[PDB]
Parts: sequence; C-alpha cells; structure tokens
Amino acid sequence: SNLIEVFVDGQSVMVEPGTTVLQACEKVGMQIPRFCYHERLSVAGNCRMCLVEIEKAPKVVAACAMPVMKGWNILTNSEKTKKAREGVMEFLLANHPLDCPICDQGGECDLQDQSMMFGSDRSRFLEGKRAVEDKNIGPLVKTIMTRCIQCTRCIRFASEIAGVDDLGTTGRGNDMQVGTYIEKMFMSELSGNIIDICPVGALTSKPYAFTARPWETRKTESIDVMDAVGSNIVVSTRTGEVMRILPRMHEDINEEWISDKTRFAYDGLKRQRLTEPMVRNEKGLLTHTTWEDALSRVAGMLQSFQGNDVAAIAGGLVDAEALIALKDLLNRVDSDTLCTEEVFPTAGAGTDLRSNYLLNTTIAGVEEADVVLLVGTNPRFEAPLFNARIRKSWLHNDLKVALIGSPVDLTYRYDHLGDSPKILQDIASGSHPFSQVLQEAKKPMVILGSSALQRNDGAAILAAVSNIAQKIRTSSGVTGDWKVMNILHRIASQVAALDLGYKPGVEAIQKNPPKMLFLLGADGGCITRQDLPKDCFIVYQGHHGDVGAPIADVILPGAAYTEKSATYVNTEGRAQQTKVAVTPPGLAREDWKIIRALSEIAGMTLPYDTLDQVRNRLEEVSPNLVRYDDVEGANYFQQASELSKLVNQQLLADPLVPPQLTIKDFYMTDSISRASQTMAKCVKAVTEGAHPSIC
Amino acid sequence: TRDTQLITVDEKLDITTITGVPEEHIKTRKARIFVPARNNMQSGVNNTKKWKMEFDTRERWENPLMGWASTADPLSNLVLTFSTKEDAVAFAEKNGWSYDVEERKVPKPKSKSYGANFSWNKRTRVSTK
Amino acid sequence: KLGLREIRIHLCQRSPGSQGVRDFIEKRYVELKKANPDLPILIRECSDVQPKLWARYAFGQEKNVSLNNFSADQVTRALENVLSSKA
Amino acid sequence: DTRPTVRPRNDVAHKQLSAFGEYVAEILPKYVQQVQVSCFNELEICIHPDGVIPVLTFLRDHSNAQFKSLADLTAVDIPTRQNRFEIVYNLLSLRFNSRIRVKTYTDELTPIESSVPVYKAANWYEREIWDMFGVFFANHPDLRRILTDYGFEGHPFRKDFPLSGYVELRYDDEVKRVVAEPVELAQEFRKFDLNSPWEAFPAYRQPPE
Amino acid sequence: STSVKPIFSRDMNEAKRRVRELYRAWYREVPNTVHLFQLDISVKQGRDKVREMFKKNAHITDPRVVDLLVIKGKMELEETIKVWKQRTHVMRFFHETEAPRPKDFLSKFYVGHDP
Amino acid sequence: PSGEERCIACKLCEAVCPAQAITIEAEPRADGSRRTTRYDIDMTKCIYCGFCQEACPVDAIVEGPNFEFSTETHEELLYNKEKLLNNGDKWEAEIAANIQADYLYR
Amino acid sequence: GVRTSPTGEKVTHTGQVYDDGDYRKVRFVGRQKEVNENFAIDLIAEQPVSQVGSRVISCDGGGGALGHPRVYINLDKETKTGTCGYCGLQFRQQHH
Amino acid sequence: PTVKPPTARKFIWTNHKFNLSGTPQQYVPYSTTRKKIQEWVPPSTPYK
Ligand code: SF4
Ligand code: SF4
Ligand code: SF4
Ligand code: SF4
Ligand code: FES
Ligand SMILES: [K+]
Ligand SMILES: [Zn+2]
Repeated sequence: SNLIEVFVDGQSVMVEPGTTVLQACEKVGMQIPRFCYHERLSVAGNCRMCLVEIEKAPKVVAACAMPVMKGWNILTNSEKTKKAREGVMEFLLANHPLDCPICDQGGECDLQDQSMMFGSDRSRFLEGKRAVEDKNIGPLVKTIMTRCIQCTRCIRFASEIAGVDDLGTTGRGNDMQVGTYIEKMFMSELSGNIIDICPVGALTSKPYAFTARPWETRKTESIDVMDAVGSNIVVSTRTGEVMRILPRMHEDINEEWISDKTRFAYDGLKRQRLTEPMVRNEKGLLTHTTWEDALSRVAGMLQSFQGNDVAAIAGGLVDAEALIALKDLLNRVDSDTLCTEEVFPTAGAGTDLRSNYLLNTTIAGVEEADVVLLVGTNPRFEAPLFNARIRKSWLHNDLKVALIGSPVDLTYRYDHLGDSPKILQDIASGSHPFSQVLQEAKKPMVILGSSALQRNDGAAILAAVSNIAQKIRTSSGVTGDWKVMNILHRIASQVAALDLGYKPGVEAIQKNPPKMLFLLGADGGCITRQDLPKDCFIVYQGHHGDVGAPIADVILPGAAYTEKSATYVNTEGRAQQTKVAVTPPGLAREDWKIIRALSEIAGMTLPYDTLDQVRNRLEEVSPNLVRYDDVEGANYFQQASELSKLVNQQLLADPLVPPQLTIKDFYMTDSISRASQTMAKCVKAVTEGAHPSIC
Repeated sequence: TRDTQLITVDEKLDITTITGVPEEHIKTRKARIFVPARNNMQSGVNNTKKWKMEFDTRERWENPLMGWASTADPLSNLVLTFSTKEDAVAFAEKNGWSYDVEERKVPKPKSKSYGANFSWNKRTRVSTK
Repeated sequence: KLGLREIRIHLCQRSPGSQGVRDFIEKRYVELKKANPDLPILIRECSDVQPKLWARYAFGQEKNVSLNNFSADQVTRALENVLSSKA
Repeated sequence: DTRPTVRPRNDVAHKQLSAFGEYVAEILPKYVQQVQVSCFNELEICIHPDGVIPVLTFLRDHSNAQFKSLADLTAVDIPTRQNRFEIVYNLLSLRFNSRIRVKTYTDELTPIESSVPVYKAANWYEREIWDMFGVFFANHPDLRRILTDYGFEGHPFRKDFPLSGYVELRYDDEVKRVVAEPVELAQEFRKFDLNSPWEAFPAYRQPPE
Repeated sequence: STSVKPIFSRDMNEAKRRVRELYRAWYREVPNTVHLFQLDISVKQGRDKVREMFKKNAHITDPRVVDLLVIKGKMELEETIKVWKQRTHVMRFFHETEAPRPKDFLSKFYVGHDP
Repeated sequence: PSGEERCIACKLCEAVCPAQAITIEAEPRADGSRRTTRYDIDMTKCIYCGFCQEACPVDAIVEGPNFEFSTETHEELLYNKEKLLNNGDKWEAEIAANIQADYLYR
Repeated sequence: GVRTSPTGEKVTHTGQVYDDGDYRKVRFVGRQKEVNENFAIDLIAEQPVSQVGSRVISCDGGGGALGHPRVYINLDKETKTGTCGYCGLQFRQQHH
Repeated sequence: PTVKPPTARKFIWTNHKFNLSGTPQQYVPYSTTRKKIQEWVPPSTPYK
C-alpha cells in the first residue's frame, strides 16, 4: 500500500502519509504531552509542549503539527526531548497563579499532572507574576483568566465546532488575553463544552463551583434523555448525590460533546420532586398516603373498567421497561388505547415499518452524504449534537445544506428554499431548480423533523417528503445500500414507544374519552380535564410535579433517568440503557415495578418479576430493544411509499415554523429542565442579558 | 510430563459455594464489565487501558445523627481490574454473578493537517490563530 | 371479545432462514395492510433472530408461530390462519 | 553514582545473583519456568507448583545454596490470571549472606504441596494462606483458620472480598449473647479514584493492545 | 483443559463417601453440642440444621468443590468438639436476632429498592 | 487576624486522612467565597497523626495542645464545623504561639 | 450574626436550622445547640478596602509563611474591588 | 503570660470554659448542611 514506515524509539510502525509525529506515537501506545492539540480541533502548535527529538536532527519538532517523513526515528524519551518538556513546563508555570487549593480543576488538571510527569520539581522564578482581569461570558462558564495558558482551544472550538466567532486574542506578547473584548455572553447550545477542553481552571462550571473534588466522585456511565440523540454521559455522584454531568466519548453519536441542557439541567432533579404517594382526600386536596393505600385505589378502579375506558398517555422521558409494562397491564383489561404525547402520522404503513420513523442514515452517516435537505426543523435546538455533526461535514466535506422552513441561524450557511410546504411538491416534480441537485447528488439525505409532524397535515408532509426520497433512491444514480429518507425525533421515549406499538399522538383518546387515564410522565398538557368525562380518574406516575400531578387523582412517585436502569431508543433506532447513579429520593420506586405491583393487587399479575425478565419481554415485542449500542438497519422504503399514496391529504397553506426559533426557547422543554434553577438563569441571561467570582 | 496423577473433570467452573459470599449477593447482583471512559476534563488516556468489573449501585441514605451517607451494600466499593475482557467474563461466571459486557470504545484515527488551516478554496480556513 | 388485536413479524435482514418472510413482505405486505387497515402489523427486523409471527388476542393472550425456513407461501398461509380464526 | 537523591546501583551483586539464577535453572530444568533479577538486586525463581518440594529442598540442603531459613511465605491474589494466586517463598542463606525468592501459582481448587517437611516455619504460614486466601495445602499436620474468627465464612485477602466484610457483631440483650448480622455502615467507605491519567514510567510500558 | 490435580477424590462416587462420613460425624455430635454448650434448642432442631446445611450444597457435581466443602465442614466439626467455638458461634447458624426479610415482590416493593 | 476563616474547602485534609475521619462539603458563600458548609471530624476514627495539618495549604486545620477532652458519650466526639471553630476561638492564644515556635521546622 | 427561626433555634452560619416538625430537634432537649457566634462573612466585611497605587497587587495573607500562598490580584476594573481568593481582603487602585 | 502575653484577637474567647461533658451545656452533634432534595407541595385550591 501507500503506508510509509517510521520508527518510534526503534519500533517500526506503518502509518498513512499525512500522519503526524504525535499520531505515530499513539500507534505504539505512547502519548505525547499536549496542551493546545485536540484531536477534534484545528492544529495550533503554539504550546510547544509536544516537542520531540527526531534522530539525526538538531532541532526538536512540534509533534502535533509535523507530518512524519519516511524512515524517521522519533525519540520520545531522550535527554533533548525531556529537557524540552522541562523548559516549556517551566515557562507555563512562570506566571501561573498559586490557585490550586481554590481552583476547581485541582485533581483533574492537565497542568498539574504534566507538571508532575514531565516538568521539574521546583521553580527558579524570582519575579512577580502577571494578573489578568476576569471576564463574564454568561451564567454557565466561570472565567478566571489569570489561569489561562493561551492554548486557544476555546477559540478554535467556538469557531469550528459551535460556529460562533465570539472568542479571540486581544493584545500581543505576555499581555495577550483570551476573551470577547466587549461585554458579551457566549451563550450557545454547545457552550458548556469549553469547560472540558480547557486544560486549566480558567474555564469552569459555575453551578458546580466548589462543590466537589475529582477524586471523591463516583462515575456512572449512563445516557442523556434531554433529547432523542442519546448522548453518552458520565453521572458524577458523591455520597448519594448527583454533582455534575460529563460527556462520554461515543464516536458515532456525540463525539465528546453534550448540549447545555444535558450538562446543566441535572439540578432540576433536586427540585419539585414527587417523593410520596398521594390521594385526594374528602376535601379535594392531594394528601400523602402509603403504597398499599394508593395502589388499592387504582387497582379498584382498574378492575371496574375495561375496553375503551382505560387509556394511557406516555410522557417524553419514559423508558421502554415502563412502556411495555403499562401496555401489558392495559391489554389485560382489553384496552389498546396506549398513546404518546408526540404525534406521528398513522396513514399508510404508519408505525408498521421502522424505516418510516427512524433516522435511517445514522448520525455518523451524515459525514458521507454530499447533500442534506432539512424540512421544517431547527436541528440546532431540537438535536444540538446532530447539528454539530452536520457542521462538521459542512466544514470538512464541503457539504451542501438546504432548508425548507423558517430561516433560523444554524451556525453554518445553508440554502433557503422558502417556508411553504408546497415547495415539497415542486421538488417532487422538477419545477424547483433544487430538484436537480438531489438527482446529481451521489448520496443525498432528506431529514424531516418530528416537530413538523405535529401539524394537522403531518400525513401530507410525510408523504410529500417521502415522495422526494422515492424519486431519488429508485432512479439510477444512488448507491444501493444508502438510505435517503430520515426522521429527526426530539423526544427520548418516542422511538421506543413506536417500536412497542403505542399509538402516536393523543388522537385515540379524543375520540373515545376514557373514564380512567394513566399519565405516565405526561407533562405536555396534550390532554386536560376539559377533554375527558366528568369525574374522570387520572393517575399520574412520574418524578416531577409540573403539569400532570396537580390534575391527578392518584400520584405514584417514580424514578428519574439518573435513578434507574432503563432502556431508551434514540432517533436512529439505537437501544441504550441508563445505569443507576442514585436511588429515588423518598418513597419513589422504579417505574416498571409500580405497574408490576399494581397488576398483582388488581389480580392481573404480569409475567415478570425482575429487570432481566422485563427485558426478555421487550425482546418478544421488538428484538432490537435489547441490542445495546447496535443500530439495526430498517428496510422496505418502497412499501411505505406505496401505502402512503392510498390516501391523498392536502398540505395546509400555513408555513412551517419550528417551535424553537431562538435559543431562549431551548433551555426549557421538559419537567427536569423547567425545574432547574440553572436553566432559569440561562433564559433570564439570553433575554435580559447580564445587566462575584474570585476563586 | 507431570507425575501428579491428574483426573478429568468436565463441567463449568463454579465456586459460589466455597467463596463464603451470602446468597443475596450472588443472584440479585449485576456486574458491569467495561473499559472506563476517559475523564473528559483531561487528555490522558492511561486510565482507559484495563477492563474493570463494578457492580450495580444500591441505596445510600442519610445518617440521622451527622447526615453522612450510610449504606447496607457490602460490594459498593468493589472494583476489579482485568487485562482482557475474557479474563473478566471468566471471573464473573466463576463466581456466579450475572454480567453485562460493554465493548471497548477506541477513538477513531483522524486526518490532521496543519496546512488545511490556510486553504485557498475550502471552509477549513481558520479566521483566527 | 376474542378478536385479533396485533400481529408482529420478526425476521433477520440477511440470514437465509428468513428469506421466506422477506419475500412475503416485499410483495404481499402492501395487500395484507390494505385488507386490514385498522390492524397493527409490526415488522421488527433484527440481526440473527429466528423468524416468528406473534399474534396478540384480546386480554393479553399471545401466541407465536415459528417461521424458520418457511417459504414465501407458507408465511402467507400462516397469517391467514391468524387473521381468519380469530381465536 | 555521586547523585545525592538517586539510589546507588550495585552491579557486583547483580552479576552474582544472575549467575546463581542460571545455576539453579540448569540443575532443575524440570520445574524452573523463569528466572529474573530486579534492578535492586533481588533474585526470583519461578517454578511449576509440582516442584515446590524438590526446589526448596535443593536450596535448603545444597552446599552452594544453604538456604536454611524461611523468612516468609505468602500469597498474592491476581484475579486476571487463570491461576489467580501466587505463592511466594522468601529464603535466607546465613552461610552465603544472600536471599532468594521462589514463586509458584495455584487456583481456587488445585492443592499445593505442603512445605512443612522442608521448613517447620511453614506450618503457621500455610494456615494463614489457607485462612486469608483459601489455598489448600496437602499433607499439612493441622490445617485450620489461624487469624479469622471461628466459623468465619470467606477468605478476606481475596481481591473480590469486600473491605468491611458481610457480617458485623453486636451484643443483643434479648438473647443475652453476641450476635452476627448483615453489615450496615453509618458512614460508607468513600472510594477515591487517585490514578493519574498520565503515564508515570515509560520504561514499564506494555506493548499496545 | 480438563486434567487437574484432585484434592482427595477422583470422582463423585469417592467424594460422596466422604460427605456421608461427615454427616455421620455431625449427626452424632449434635447431642453433645446441645449438652456442653447448654444450648436452649433440642437435638431435633440441631440435627435439622445440619441436614439443612448439607442440602444447600446438593447441586454440586465437581469432586474438587465437594472436597473443599467436606474439608471446610470437617474444620467446623473440630472447633465444635474441642469447644474452640463459644455459644455465640454455634448459635450463629440460626439467626435469632434478624427479622425475617420478605420474599415476595410486593413486600420487597414496599420497604425498599432491592430486588 | 481579620476573623475570616482560613479554610477554603480544598479538601486536601480529607484526601490525606489515613482513617477517613474528615468529611467536607462546600459551596459558594453569599459573598462568593469558597467555604465549607460541612467540616466533620469523627474523633473516634481519627488516629491523631497530624497529616491534615501537614496537608493544609493555609494552616486552617491544626491539632491543638489540649489532651483533656474526655466525654461521657460517643456522640460528643463527632465534631462538626461549629465545634471545631469554637476550639479555634478557644485555643487560638496558645495554638498561634505553638505554631510560631515550630513553623520554621515545617 | 446569629439569627433565630420562629421556633427559637439559632441558625448557624451555614444556614442550618431544624424545621418545626423535625423530630431531630429532640437531641437538644436538656442540652444546647453549639453555634459559633463569630460569623466569618460578617467579620471579613468589616475590614476596610486598602488603596494601592499599582495595577497589580499581591497578597500572602499576612505573616509570610504563616499566611496563604501568594496570589496576584488585578485592579484594572474600576466598577468593583479586587478580592483575594484566600483571605477575602479587598484592594482598590488609588484614583485609578 | 505575665511576661510574654498572647496576641490579642477579637474572635478569641474572653472567658475560658472547662470540660462541659455530662452537663446541660454539653456538645450535641448535628449536620450543618441544608436539605438537598425539595419536595413538591400540592396546590391548596381543590380544583374541579
Ligand atoms: S489550572 Fe488550577 S489546578 Fe491546574 S495548576 Fe492552575 S491553579 Fe492548579
Ligand atoms: S481559556 Fe482555557 S481553553 Fe481558552 S485559551 Fe485559555 S487555557 Fe486554552
Ligand atoms: S490527625 Fe486525625 S483527622 Fe488529621 S489526618 Fe490524621 S487521622 Fe485524619
Ligand atoms: S482545612 Fe485546610 S486542607 Fe482541609 S479543606 Fe480546608 S483548606 Fe483544605
Ligand atoms: S500540543 Fe503541539 S505545540 Fe501544543
Ligand atoms: K477547564
Ligand atoms: Zn490574601
């Protein structure tokens, strides 16, 4: 092949041309010191901490920016390499402040560890240090810029990953300062990530300030449920308390980033919590009771109703274990009215075929597409870590992106076809010039957000967009194994519910008003007591009392995503399971156990007693639900297209308008985020602006 | 060869009855075999080179006297280190525990060019340095 | 009521033992959905799964019929034994 | 060698112990699997467990070995290995003023031959290994628990044994007795993750994957 | 792969001879244990406890694991005979101060989160 | 000397305590300072080894010269931040002098 | 200073006070609740802001090796005082 | 102290107190932290 041979301390290694000296050392297990180099940002080469000797060369080379020439012997542990790391570490620490005891980065600081692994053990600096004035860049990131080492990782990330050119270097020389120059807030959906990529404590989390130290935390690897992307996270806990949320690397989902809601909405888990069962007293007020009493009331009512009189609505954060258990319980009273708050068209194949409601191209598949079409979606806020993937392809693959919807800033320049859905018909025929771009495209990609399917013409829009994906995947010009049609979900429990057989939307409840309603975490306000028979019996099971608890007759406390081992299916059909970080607060119990307990009291005991047995049931209903971290390909797009043409609905004249036009609509979308005091500060910060940090 | 007069035993290794562990902590547990994820706050990768076996998290409550974190789980601080996944699975099955295995996640190789920072006709040109 | 409430079809996307069900879906599913517009027919495809046809009747009663190595015509006959008997 | 803060290196002893390591291997090829000398001049002989008595007897009785004192006998639990245990013998030679280490291995179910016939000192050391690790020694005069409580279940020094155990004792007034109940801690032991994510010693790096 | 040094027995027939021999030794020693230790239980209770302990390990089919159980059980008998154990140790097999934990799903559901 | 607490909740004493006798929790104070809301020493776990005062970067935690504080109950030896501050306000006149006579050996 | 909730229990400097219905108050019946009356937040606020004629000032806490690690404080910002992160002392620039 | 008086500070006790164990003025431990999890208070209005 074209591989060239280089030696790392005498060990041969075959590397592709363009590989760097730093990357060649990774191939043999050696990690070069670094402060400025990040594997996902541009190469800066300005910290000079990666200098490595090359044999038979008098000059040290920046290992992060030097391509490997053939036949080079990289000396990673010579006297010259080790004397270069001591000098650079000595210059980094000359003006650095003695803030380690009062610095939140202590214990997990790259400057500390690389000072104790590659630097000297004392200082010969006999002068006064520099002092820089702190800067305010929002309510999330605390800045102490005396600790900055001018590595420019935040500058590159803000410009490349986030597409925001707000940070930069002002001045020159020793007085070079990183900041926004003017009083400005770096409020972005990916703003919290500059905390992680900052090797020093210059950028730190403000909510997390001073609460813990790295060594005393316990790391639980779990899944984020604030959206349908399924970002992998680490839940740091200490003495039975959630302290912070961190990204967990997953190349195919979220890289090593997470959105602000995922990172900072955890503090809503500590407010407005349901800790005890409640029933309505004789005065009409909710009063604390016991599990025995609370479940007897619900079992008594459940046994007296059956058929189309017991119905349930599934919320946006429910897990697969609870969804299957509730469906089984209701099916034992001859009830099929299992509904979800999120609407999805049922015409044609409906939910029969998975490919009709999945992101069939996969998130990582956006990097091989050459044209992407977005229909009526603001992916920046609905799926912040799916918009970052688009920008990466828009930045490295020269991707062409077109949007049919409202002109919302996506952090990258796109082509605006308009806003009326009728444009979808022009593209499907040939009138619109953009129709030619899709035919010439080798690997086109069409995305229809589930927010556009909330309109009354969702059936028409889905049919129209799927029609475009049909006139592009069958006509010669596209590789056989490339999916075109895609749906971008925004609710963590949607794909799992549709896989099990839940009816999408609350339409079934509005034509058969039931006399007993289960609100399983439903806090969207889709159904209220104005749409139900008088004296209807409403049972709310959940972890927050936001909108469903105050109208419920029985409140059954449940567990949050950080308090159970639960299965969520992200927008691409990938099943992933959370892990228990802390147990539910008070008398709250695992959600699927409440239904299992209720079934036993009502005389309809479900055939599973343990989590492993409930997941065996999930394998029966849909086998893909127990294939963790695996994406199962869905096929039969042709069948969906045929069944969609049987009924011809018309598109409403109203233009497509995403529910989230600006970032102030992004910080609050569920019970947990609306109960968070950090998201409340973020909303106040992006409307009222920033109209005391020392340590 | 050996002269210890060996015998043939054909059955899966099982020592649950001789380890002395109580019954409730062999059957209700769930051991997670995984390679720890990088601490995103740092760049070092030396903590992501060995497999670990941690058990499921049980209840921690608040001590009524001093507010400390009390526990009734004897295996709440039990972390084992293994050189390979098969070594970890073998130990779990030997002690009778139920286990879930997470396959290792390795960063994918990436093409990094410093010359792309200054591109004639590409979006990789950087506006600042 | 003793009627049928749901049909679930499990099959693999590549295994030769699931070719019959795939042949059934490619040509016959569109017709069987138009004749049963209000019957949910779930088609869940995994990798390396023995084909099966689940049938959930009223009050949670479920029966499954193995479809392993079936031809495209046996699968058609298997469904008719479910959509007609209504047991 | 004039550096104040660096331990001086003795290369004369390193040479002598390496020569005696080959000497042992040449005489006992049937059991000796590996021989090594550490940078601090300590010699280790790694043997097949069937050679415990032959190897120890040679080192005790041979004229050029005369390892007549058993300084210590102990086990190490390494769960990653098939033979998780590692029986370590430290011998002292008064005649030649030298020390040697003999190492073998065994799993939970495989017996190890008792060293009492060679060293009477091994009588109590092997009870400790059985008590704290669960390694059975064949042909032992009286093999019993020596350190744990009577009726104690489990072998504490195994890596999978919890630090605080599974039982705790208190005096119960109802039965006028000291009773054992499942362990509960008013303050749980706090587990610290102290390992630095940056390699400390390149010289000990392992081949990738 | 399957060749391994035995402890005492070469097969289950040889290992079950030691198990029955151990049961006889324990069966004959309960009357003295209830006497020397002044236990407030009867011989029937003690001999039923011995039977219970043997029955717990009735599913074993490995001659090496059975040998360890007999070796461990023989050590327990030695301590009881020689009065190395005290009344507290003998009575620890009965768990007289522990409230009976629930076994069914509903009872466990009410009192906590454990399976 | 101002009366401000010396502890800035760095938790070095908590990390080095051989007996895990120290428990600390901290948050931003009303004025923004880094201060502890909990500082508990279980005087029945402590081995009186002095590591905590060797690890403190600001001489906040010290072992005083008092050795007569026997109690009639196990609870009186589970000190919290209020008990430890009172000890400081109580023995400061002596603690400050002992440090003065020894800080040039540390 | 030391406050008192409606029930009469003194509030500590960390804001801790048992509620009316909290049974844990029983531990103080026949005894006292130990509260330190020298609130640090109050005392540090009594210290005057020192005027210094330079952009950057350094604080070691007083006493040299008996203080805290020597940090440097920037006084460029004219709308607030510079505060030491260890001891809380405040500094200002002489007429800017 | 009559020759080398101690340094005076305004937070130091002016009245020394001896061992108060076993008396009404003894030290009783308690948690100095505030409640971590806030519960949900149902509305007072009876609805319906
Ligand atoms: S960034 Fe913070 S922890 Fe790291 S060396 Fe600087 S002061 Fe210390
Ligand atoms: S603030 Fe942090 S990330 Fe930005 S240049 Fe300074 S050290 Fe680098
Ligand atoms: S003196 Fe006591 S509190 Fe301080 S480190 Fe030692 S054991 Fe811990
Ligand atoms: S007492 Fe000292 S070492 Fe302990 S947390 Fe406070 S400042 Fe850190
Ligand atoms: S890592 Fe190469 S110069 Fe910064
Ligand atoms: K940082
Ligand atoms: Zn100061």
